[PDB]
Amino acid sequence: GTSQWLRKTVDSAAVILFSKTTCPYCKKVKDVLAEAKIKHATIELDQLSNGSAIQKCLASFSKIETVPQMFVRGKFIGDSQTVLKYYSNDELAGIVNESKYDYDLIVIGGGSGGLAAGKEAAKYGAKTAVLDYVEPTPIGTTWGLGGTCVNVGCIPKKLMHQAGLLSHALEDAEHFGWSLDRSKISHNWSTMVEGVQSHIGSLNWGYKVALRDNQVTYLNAKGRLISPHEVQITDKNQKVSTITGNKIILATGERPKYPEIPGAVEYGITSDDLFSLPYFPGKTLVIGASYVALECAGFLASLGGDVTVMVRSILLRGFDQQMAEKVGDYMENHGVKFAKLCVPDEIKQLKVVDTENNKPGLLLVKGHYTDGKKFEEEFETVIFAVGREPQLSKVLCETVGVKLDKNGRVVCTDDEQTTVSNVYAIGDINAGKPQLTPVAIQAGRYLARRLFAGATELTDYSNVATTVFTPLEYGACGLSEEDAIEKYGDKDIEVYHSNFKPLEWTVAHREDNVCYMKLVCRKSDNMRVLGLHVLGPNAGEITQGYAVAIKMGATKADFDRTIGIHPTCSETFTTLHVTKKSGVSPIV
Amino acid sequence: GTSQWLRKTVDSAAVILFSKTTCPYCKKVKDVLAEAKIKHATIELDQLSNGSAIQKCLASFSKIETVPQMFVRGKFIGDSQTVLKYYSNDELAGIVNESKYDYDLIVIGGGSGGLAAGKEAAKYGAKTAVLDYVEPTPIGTTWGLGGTCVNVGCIPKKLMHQAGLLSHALEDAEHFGWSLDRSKISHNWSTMVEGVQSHIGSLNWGYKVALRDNQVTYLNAKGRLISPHEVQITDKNQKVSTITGNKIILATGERPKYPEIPGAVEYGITSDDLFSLPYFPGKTLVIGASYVALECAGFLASLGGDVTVMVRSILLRGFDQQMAEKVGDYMENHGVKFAKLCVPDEIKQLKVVDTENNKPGLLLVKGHYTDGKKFEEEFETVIFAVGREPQLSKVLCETVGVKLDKNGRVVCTDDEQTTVSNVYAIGDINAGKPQLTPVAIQAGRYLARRLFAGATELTDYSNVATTVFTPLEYGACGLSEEDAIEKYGDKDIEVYHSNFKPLEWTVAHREDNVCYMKLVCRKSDNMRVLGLHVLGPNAGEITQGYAVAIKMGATKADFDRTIGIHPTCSETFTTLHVTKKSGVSPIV
Ligand SMILES: Cc1cc2nc3c(=O)[nH]c(=O)nc-3n(C[C@H](O)[C@H](O)[C@H](O)COP(=O)(O)OP(=O)(O)OC[C@H]3O[C@@H](n4cnc5c(N)ncnc54)[C@H](O)[C@@H]3O)c2cc1C
Ligand SMILES: Cc1cc2nc3c(=O)[nH]c(=O)nc-3n(C[C@H](O)[C@H](O)[C@H](O)COP(=O)(O)OP(=O)(O)OC[C@H]3O[C@@H](n4cnc5c(N)ncnc54)[C@H](O)[C@@H]3O)c2cc1C
Ligand SMILES: CN1CCC[C@@H](OC(=O)c2ccco2)C1
Ligand SMILES: CN1CCC[C@@H](OC(=O)c2ccco2)C1
Repeated sequence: GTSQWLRKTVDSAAVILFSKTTCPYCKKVKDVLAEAKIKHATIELDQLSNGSAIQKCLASFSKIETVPQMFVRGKFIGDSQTVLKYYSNDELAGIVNESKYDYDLIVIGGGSGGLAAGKEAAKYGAKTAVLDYVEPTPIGTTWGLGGTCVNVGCIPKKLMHQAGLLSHALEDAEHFGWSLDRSKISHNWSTMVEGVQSHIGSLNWGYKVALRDNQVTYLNAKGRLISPHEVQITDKNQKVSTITGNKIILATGERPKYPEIPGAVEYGITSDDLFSLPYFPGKTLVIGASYVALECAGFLASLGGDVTVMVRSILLRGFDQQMAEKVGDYMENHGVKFAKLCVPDEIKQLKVVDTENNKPGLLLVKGHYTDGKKFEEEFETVIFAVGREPQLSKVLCETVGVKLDKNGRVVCTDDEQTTVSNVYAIGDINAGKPQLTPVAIQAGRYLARRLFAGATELTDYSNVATTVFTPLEYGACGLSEEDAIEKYGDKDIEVYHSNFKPLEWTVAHREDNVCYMKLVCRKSDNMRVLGLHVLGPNAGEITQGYAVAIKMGATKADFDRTIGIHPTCSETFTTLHVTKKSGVSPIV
Repeated sequence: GTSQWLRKTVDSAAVILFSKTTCPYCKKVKDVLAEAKIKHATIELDQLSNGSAIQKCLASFSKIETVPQMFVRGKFIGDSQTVLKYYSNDELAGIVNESKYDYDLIVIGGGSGGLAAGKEAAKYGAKTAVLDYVEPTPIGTTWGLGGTCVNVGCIPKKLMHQAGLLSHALEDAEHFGWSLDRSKISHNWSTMVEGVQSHIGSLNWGYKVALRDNQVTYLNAKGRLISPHEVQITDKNQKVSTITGNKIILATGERPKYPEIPGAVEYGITSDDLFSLPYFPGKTLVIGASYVALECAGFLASLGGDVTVMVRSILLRGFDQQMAEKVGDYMENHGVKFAKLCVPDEIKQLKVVDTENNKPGLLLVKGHYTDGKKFEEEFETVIFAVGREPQLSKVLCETVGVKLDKNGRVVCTDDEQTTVSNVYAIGDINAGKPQLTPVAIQAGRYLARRLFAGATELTDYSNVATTVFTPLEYGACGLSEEDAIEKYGDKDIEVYHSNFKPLEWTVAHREDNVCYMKLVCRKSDNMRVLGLHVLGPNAGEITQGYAVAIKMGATKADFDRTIGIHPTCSETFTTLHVTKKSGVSPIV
């Protein structure tokens, strides 16, 4: 058991010191390593319980049983006297840079997961390269380092959501005594984009600074894995070369899909293009019904747009469907139009985009309803939000041996290892895992620790909480209600639920029984909380804290015995009592 | 064990049915009680662990071992046939209504805890009276049913806090693209107060309707306990009379204190007066430094007031003083002025309140600083927030025998019982317990269930979470840092902390390193989270969820292994890593 850990640790670590906090000879080596700017991992044997068997098992590698012991890339380097001899002889530098490979680690993809993994491995002395390239979109849109969330996802999405929310704040202000008149105030699209892009640029710059400050090589080039240790790179001048690394981490993400209909690629856009568009979209058609589609439609409507969503079948496929419909109902009652059970057939161009005067074009959209009836309407912009997909054929020579699943995602063990023993995958291309930025970051940090510092902790991908940032927000953690019933039967499931009204909505004259929350519990397991759900303001701040208690196995009684904070929306979870089986109304 | 529960339950319950879900003879009796519109508790014996030993023990009262059995106020009434004999002969009404006292329960005080206890008791068949009266303030202010939170506390305070927050929304909206000019917008105090009071009056009426629809007798009168079972009441014409009850719950709350200085009562106001004041206070002095004082000073400045706070020693005594100082630093930097280490000596009247044209008066305030230097300045309004106290000499005849503590609060056991065996106390007047509305509500509901439905659950008063609703809010659960150090020793305590910036603050150009959070952990107990602290927006909604995880014994590892929701402020708790012992900066 313990011997197989020591072997794995010694072989992949780049520079590692085995040590004890009590021994001063270890401090003499530590101090020498610090002075020479030699980054390394350290393992203090007098802090692990099996540390006396580890000191014994070390002798299998060094033929000695004492500390300190310094290793470099699987080879024992020496004890106290031997390291000092190399220092004063000007030999230690070339020792610690001895490698069969150019890099200890090559990361392909400069996004949420890739940046996190690369920064963490460098902290333990691993020589690291991070590659990032942004394939432009069909109209040419491109952006800087940091990946999808930073440039064309969570960060600009939530900023624009926030600009939408501020419209209600101006409305509410009057009722609380302020003198403004909401009807006389308008929104400037390009002023908001300039402010959003300014912040994104400060994030691009910050990431390049952090890689320099960590000694990570940043190459703005497209990477391709041609053999288990060989990565082929193409740069901005189309110049091609090959670099080698010991461990490879794949982290290249996904890009938006287009439907195979005429005019879609030529005349539509995606979210990739939306967050830096020079003109207001104007009258917009959003095709799709994911959170991307609903979040985008939602804030375009609050910013004054004329917005329609085309729904093939259901909203928010994969989420609790009772919550999904309430999410949709609220949008439909607050200025978002819906074309239900409908799909597009072609986009025709009526007006080219006025690039000079900074205006959108004009398009004719044709489709049909599921009963055969026809759809025909004019829009200035057409946004496709019909899913996302990787394209690993552009990253992975097929002869390398990395297995993929049916959707083109990498099949991994629970320690992120692919079918090639030294190649790993993280983030959105890791098959079957939630596609979320906090997940990618955690997965990448923990893997760096396992590869280069002897760590053993795995990433836990179960019960990861979400928030859909629609005009009225929706936060969730755990199973949907229909999933829980499917898994245990209707008779073993109890559901406590209630409406509520945020106190901020009283004086502003907003709806009495629209916000809603529920807890889905398992009778036979002590009324364990299988899933939590809440529709309301600040739904992400509400939900997050509860994810810790769900991780710990919380029950209805744990909620019951905790006291609420008053006045908040979230305290409603601490006094829930109406069950669905009771048939009692949940209104307040 | 079991017998002593059954003796207490039968002796205390008003109407209680010992039943089974399987035996249809019980459904026969339940229907009779439903149609006869008779409310009662029910102890289904097939759904309890030792439900088969209770059945055998029930024969000590009835001499039968079978089910159903119905009791009224300790007396056994009959089985299936005997109860249907009383229903047929129309003898059932007078048998269920016969009591030694006027009521099964008299609640003195119609506030958070009192209204809660009463409505819950009447569910289980208790004949219940709720007394409430509002002693006017020195300048005559008065209000309706619901207690301190509803009328002069949490509810109007947070509403006015929200009007204050809306001023930053107006400022932010420009940077997000909206075309208003915050510089040209002003606030109307009396328009705000009308909105606030209209909501309050809708809650007064709501509570009265709820009491009627539960068959609870509501008397708008002053109650004095003169014997263990006798309450003397005085109505609006000072008509005295006496009613009697089996159980008595004291729940009369507190009122604001005044300092013993000339002019205070005459020319100052308190929070009791602030929330329905018919004129804007104008240039204001707030004397004190509790959460009441800081919350009020905070929203007055945001509404454009000229506000000064006079602090005797420290801000927010009893709270984590690092967080308190950050709270106050924020206020001092955003337009609240502080006069530090200073007390008042006298309030002189320069102008009487212009009650005609709706204008404040004018006062001169004289006081001195702690070194000896003098203070003298003119203000239009002076508000005292120097603590609150109960006045139980009004409520309680000393001959009855209810023991008070040195502060004037009621000494109770862990199930709220006073030193007189049938008299209980809940809420703020219960000595040593947290003075919070959700605590009073839970205590009152759980007690009603123990008195009249045979429940055993006690109220857990440990680790109750709070939120201070200052301009930048401060949420907390568990111990302060200085209290954990004192209890366990500096060497056993580790503190993880970090600054953060809300994403909403980036485009708005707000401060980078003002918001702040920390986890106070005990090393030797597995890094157990002793206390959580966060300063930032929506701090009540951030903190609430974590109160559950803390009740369940959460450790630092439980936080680490939970994944964040992105982008939120709350997710920063899931990746904390900078310790105070390390000396590394917590900036972002
Ligand atoms: C509109 C939108 C909103 C979202 N909102 C949220 C949200 O609120 N919360 C949340 O948790 N998640 C959100 N997501 C999802 C989130 O963006 C992803 O889960 C996350 O970015 C995945 O990170 P990653 O490292 O796996 O991939 P990425 O962040 O996409 O990084 C991969 C990077 O590698 C680059 N690359 C690709 N091929 C190569 C190659 N051959 N060589 C070099 N570099 C290459 C890509 O161009 C990219 O820069 C949103 C997504 C979208 C589209
Ligand atoms: C400005 C302010 C802000 C606050 N904000 C918050 C907050 O945000 N969150 C929070 O949790 N707590 C808050 N509190 C505290 C909270 O209001 C109290 O903890 C809570 O009201 C206590 O409830 P209670 O039932 O014990 O007493 P109360 O709610 O005060 O009810 C007692 C009632 O009994 C009446 N009464 C008194 N004597 C008699 C008598 N002899 N006969 C008949 N009736 C009588 C009183 O007039 C009153 O109606 C705040 C308090 C103040 C002053
Ligand atoms: C089950 N329903 C049938 C209609 C289509 C889809 O619902 C919507 O598209 C919707 C609801 C609110 C706003 O849009 C799923
Ligand atoms: C420890 N300090 C001493 C000065 C007085 C008191 O601090 C304040 O009164 C204060 C700080 C920010 C705004 O006000 C406690």
